[PDB]
Amino acid sequence: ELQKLQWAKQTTSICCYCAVGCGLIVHTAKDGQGRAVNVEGDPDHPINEGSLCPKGASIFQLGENDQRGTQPLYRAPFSDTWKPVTWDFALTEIAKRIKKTRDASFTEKNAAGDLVNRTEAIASFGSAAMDNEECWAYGNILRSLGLVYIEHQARIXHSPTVPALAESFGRGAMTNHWNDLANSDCILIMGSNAAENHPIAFKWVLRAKDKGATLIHVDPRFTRTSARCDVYAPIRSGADIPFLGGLIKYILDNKLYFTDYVREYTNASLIVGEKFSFKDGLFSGYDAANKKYDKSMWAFELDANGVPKRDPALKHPRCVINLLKKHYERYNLDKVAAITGTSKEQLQQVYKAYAATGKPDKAGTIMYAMGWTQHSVGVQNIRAMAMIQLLLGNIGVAGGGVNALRGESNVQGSTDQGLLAHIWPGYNPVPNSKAATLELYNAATPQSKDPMSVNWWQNRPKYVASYLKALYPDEEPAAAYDYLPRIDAGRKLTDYFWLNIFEKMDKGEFKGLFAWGMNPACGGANANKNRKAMGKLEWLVNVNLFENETSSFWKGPGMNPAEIGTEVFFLPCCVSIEKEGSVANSGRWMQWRYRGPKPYAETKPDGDIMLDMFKKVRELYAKEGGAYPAPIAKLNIADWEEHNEFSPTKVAKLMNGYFLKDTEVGGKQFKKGQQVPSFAFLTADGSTCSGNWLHAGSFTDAGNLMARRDKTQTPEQARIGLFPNWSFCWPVNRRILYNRASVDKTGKPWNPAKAVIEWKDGKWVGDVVDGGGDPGTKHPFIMQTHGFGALYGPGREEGPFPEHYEPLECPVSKNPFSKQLHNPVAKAVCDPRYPFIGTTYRVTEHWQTGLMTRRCAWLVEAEPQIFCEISKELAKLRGIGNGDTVKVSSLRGALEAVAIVTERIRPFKIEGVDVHMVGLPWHYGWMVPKNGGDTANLLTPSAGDPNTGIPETKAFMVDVRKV
Amino acid sequence: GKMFFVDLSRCTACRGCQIACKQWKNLPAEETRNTGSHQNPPDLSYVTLKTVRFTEKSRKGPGIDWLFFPEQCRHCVEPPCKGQADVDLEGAVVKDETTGAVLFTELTAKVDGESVRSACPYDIPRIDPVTKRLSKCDMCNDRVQNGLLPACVKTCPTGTMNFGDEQEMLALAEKRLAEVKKTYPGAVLGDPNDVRVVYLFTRDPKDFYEHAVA
Ligand SMILES: Nc1nc2c(c(=O)[nH]1)N[C@H]1C(S)=C(S)[C@@H](COP(=O)(O)OP(=O)(O)OC[C@H]3O[C@@H](n4cnc5c(=O)[nH]c(N)nc54)[C@H](O)[C@@H]3O)O[C@H]1N2
Ligand SMILES: Nc1nc2c(c(=O)[nH]1)N[C@H]1C(S)=C(S)[C@@H](COP(=O)(O)OP(=O)(O)OC[C@H]3O[C@@H](n4cnc5c(=O)[nH]c(N)nc54)[C@H](O)[C@@H]3O)O[C@H]1N2
Ligand code: SF4
Ligand code: SF4
Ligand code: SF4
Ligand code: SF4
Ligand SMILES: [S]
Ligand SMILES: [W+6]
Repeated sequence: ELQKLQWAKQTTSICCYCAVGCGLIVHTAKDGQGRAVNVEGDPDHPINEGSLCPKGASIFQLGENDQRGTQPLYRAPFSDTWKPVTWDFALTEIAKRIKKTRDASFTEKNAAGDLVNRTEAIASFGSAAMDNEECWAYGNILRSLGLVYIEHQARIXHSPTVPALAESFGRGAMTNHWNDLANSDCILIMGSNAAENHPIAFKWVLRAKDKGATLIHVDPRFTRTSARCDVYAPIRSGADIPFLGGLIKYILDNKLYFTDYVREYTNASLIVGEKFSFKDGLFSGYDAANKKYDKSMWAFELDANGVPKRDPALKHPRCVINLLKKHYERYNLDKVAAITGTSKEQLQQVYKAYAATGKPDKAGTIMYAMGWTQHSVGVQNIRAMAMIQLLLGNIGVAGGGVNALRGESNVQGSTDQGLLAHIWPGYNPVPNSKAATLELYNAATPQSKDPMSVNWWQNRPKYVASYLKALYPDEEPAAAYDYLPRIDAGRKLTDYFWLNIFEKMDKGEFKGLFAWGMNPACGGANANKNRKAMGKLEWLVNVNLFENETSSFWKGPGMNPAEIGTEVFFLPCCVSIEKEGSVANSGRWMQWRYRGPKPYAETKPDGDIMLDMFKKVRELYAKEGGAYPAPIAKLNIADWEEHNEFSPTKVAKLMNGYFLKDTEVGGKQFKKGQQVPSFAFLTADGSTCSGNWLHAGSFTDAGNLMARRDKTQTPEQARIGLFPNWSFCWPVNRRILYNRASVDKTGKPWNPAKAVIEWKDGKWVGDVVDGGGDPGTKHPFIMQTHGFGALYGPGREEGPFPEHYEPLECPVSKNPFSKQLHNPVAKAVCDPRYPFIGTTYRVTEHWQTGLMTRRCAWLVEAEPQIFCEISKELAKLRGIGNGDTVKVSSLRGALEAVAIVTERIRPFKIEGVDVHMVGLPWHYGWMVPKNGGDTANLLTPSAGDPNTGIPETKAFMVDVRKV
Repeated sequence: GKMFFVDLSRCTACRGCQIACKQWKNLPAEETRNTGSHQNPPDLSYVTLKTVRFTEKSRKGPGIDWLFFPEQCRHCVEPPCKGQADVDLEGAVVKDETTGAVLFTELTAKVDGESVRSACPYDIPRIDPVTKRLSKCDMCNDRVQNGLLPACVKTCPTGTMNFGDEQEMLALAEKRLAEVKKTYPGAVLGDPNDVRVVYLFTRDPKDFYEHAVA
């Protein structure tokens, strides 16, 4: 036996960092009673098989950390010190602040006279770091209190993906999962540094390589990912659409598209209206006044019944495929080579290697994360990847898909629970002021007359009803609908988002902020503005693991505590391994994990902090009364707790949903109190509840499916690593989305050697088929109105086809593809004192703002200081030696870092000019460690765009000087 | 006995191995600075049994050959460290017969530390300024005897780190050397007949580190 582990109890957990979702085994002293003694990998976990990157490996030093918050703290207005307080105090005095701010600021009707029932005086940030049950419960707490400004991490990295893939495939999620990477014949890694930022992903990427796959990295920088790829193709910042456009044209020129897949399963055959056109960088219906498009001009030619007309022959010159051929004609190798900075030889090599996966029995996958989509055309970048994957027949298949790598361990789940301004849980939109009744809300659901189109979003009413019945089970959904707040249909959707919250805060238009499991003082672009803007809050609530640059902004650099009147409540929460619950990984795997050690000191799980805090407000209204009390009073928080504390188990079961009476549905009998088997058995009449329709099937009468640790697989499942009995994924355990596209019309897979589903005598075999019905009877994209994979996507703001508009301003004056330079539906100074393109990115060893990893000696050991990576060219220009201290400055601020002179950074040729790029990690902050440096967001602009509301943290102008 | 196969053609330099080694033995962190490299700690020490060394090499075309070397004791079949230390006290350094682990005992506080380092052709041994104890990779001999993989081998996500019976690991090294050669035609196994940590180098081992081979 091993003395260290000998007397410790062994529990399983899931890594609290990135969205790979690696398994841990935790060892806790005193047979579970005491502290953790060891944390390492779960050797039985199918994703990581016991392997951990340094972030996962060091989780012991995260949990058992002497710098962790021990009890609630209080900073009094204008004070320069923390006063330790009790929970009883913190949660009461917080509950008083909420109720006061609400009572005073709560308006029942907007200027237009439409019912809204909301406060715009309180904003919430966070978080993808909470359990799925905490994120849901938190979202509903804030919405009962009538908040609309509810945002988190997803807005920055995740928000561009959802519209792009939703438009293209019908859903916003990663199409496949991590294990599936091993089945790919070519892996294109672009806008991702996966070897550093999803490191266990590279277990499966290199098993793709072991079996003959080509690994391609397309990145402005040579990274640790680049070190292990067959092909490194250097691309200059923002030249991605040119790169992908040239690939689309290459695929069509050389006839490498999967013809049958394209004809049957994409919208290639659909006839676009005569109103659609494209000239010199502009589509038809362009309004120069409002810088918007009239998208009705892009509509399909509809048949007698209102169904889009199809020409299966693909001849009609207004066939999507023919308009597609016309549009990408301009993206020739010479033009694309020139703008990307990638040589014509190496472009051909990458196109040849990747477009070869157009073979029916070859699968190509694309991995991307955040790096490349931090501008107004991020959505069109992903759309270009969706369209390539549709042409080659890579969507639905094993080793295929669009692998949109999620960031945080539960950013998938936190988004699924609607912790963004525009979505309730289950991605049902937050109603606007003009959706005055529940019927009107349900009327906005589009329909299809096509008898081969499932059009599953038709069931929205069942989900919205079931959701209102989970919050307000004693009320009719139609009545319950009036309790929750609404946004102005007048205003811009981005007016309720991340960037505008800082802009509003800086204009003192917020009383209170919840910074719940986030570090906005380092995470927010243009930190100086944000740190100042926080001083214009009355009260601030930081729930976190450690004191940090947000909690303690008032005593930050060049801040005088005396002058700052912000009342701050710091609440210390328990670490992942100190609580039970579920997180959804990038693959939609909803994984259950268990407590190992008891919460450290007087720290609580987030669910207990928010439930107690709400319970205080609830009783505060029962005592005093005040503004519209029905939503707070009537909210069903009794189904959230057992034994006077937050119950992950019970919340999970509510989110799944159960029958509220004896119910006949789907030709099956169900008794009151029974768990809903799946979202197929939800109802609009109020018979059923379900906090999240996507969760319907996660926790059935059969038990907690998320908690299954069962590696049982049929041969066909084992051949591609579905692991359908390991945990559970939405929707209803469909591991690979659009899998109906992986077979012909007879139900035979395109690649039998790597089948996802297969029609074998009467049944689909392998994965859970994504859409019921016999082979050849239904269009494979069930969440799409028309049922097809969208090459042409007229729902997008920028146009139905991706088109290169320059996301760079300063170094560019000529679009070589049109007379339209910048995004015509989206001001930068470009001061010549700042001539270099600054960029921010991650190293393997640190996490986010480094609030967590700057507290871990071993991660600080490996990466102790903010650095600045520069080419040998810029080094000799600025007279900067490797390791020399440097000043990096912009219009927004400046900082010092250690120079790393490397050939891994190169100058870009932009309009026959050497433009030097300089690289910074945003993992640093003034709080810790000593000589660590501060956030790289001192330099970044807080200017976004009115569509995405995302700041440009990846290409911003800076100067770098020796010290 | 037991053997490591380190296929350096799969290393992402994630440094999972470096952190996992310290987490298992609960070793303290060094005081480090950035001096224009990601590499840290710079060298092995009393408290660091393994550091990942980063080397950038020029190549015509875009990018570089980025060389990653997770350094540990080689656990040599005929340890120069033992032979040296046995002139002072036969016991300070012992070879475990079942695993093949070369282990430094507490009696290394008696022997000459600087002299046992010099005897080492890989420059592995490190002295405690206080104790005068020699410390290095102990092979996770603890875990191996109890049927667990070494901490650095378990944590490794790329398949760079392999561990097992020396017959099986020799077989894997020869097989993998053949396959890797197809892309890196100058790939060589580090001192296959002398050491129990067989590194597969993609090129001249001296590029990875000056003491990468005896
Ligand atoms: N180690 C570590 N891993 C993490 C995180 C962390 O903090 N540390 N955070 C997690 C989170 S929340 C997220 S959202 C993900 C993000 O994961 P990634 O998106 O991989 O993160 P970055 O390293 O910021 O950016 C990825 C790459 O984009 C490249 N890039 C920059 N500009 C362009 C461009 O114009 N085009 C292209 N094609 N590439 C470009 C950069 O050079 C960089 O190598 O990582 C997650 N995983
Ligand atoms: N320049 C630049 N800026 C960026 C980025 C970039 O690439 N470049 N990336 C952007 C992106 S994609 C993201 S995701 C944001 C992230 O920005 P933030 O989310 O603000 O980052 P952190 O707060 O450092 O990391 C997550 C937080 O989760 C907390 N946490 C961990 N476990 C728990 C728990 O159980 N409960 C609670 N309540 N909290 C917990 C940690 O203490 C930590 O504070 O930063 C953005 N900012
Ligand atoms: S950070 Fe991501 S890759 Fe690393 S151990 Fe955690 S889940 Fe696995
Ligand atoms: S050997 Fe494995 S764990 Fe160590 S740095 Fe290389 S890939 Fe990471
Ligand atoms: S075998 Fe054990 S002691 Fe040696 S480097 Fe690996 S983890 Fe450290
Ligand atoms: S590598 Fe050096 S310290 Fe390790 S066994 Fe060989 S001679 Fe001794
Ligand atoms: S994230
Ligand atoms: W993120």
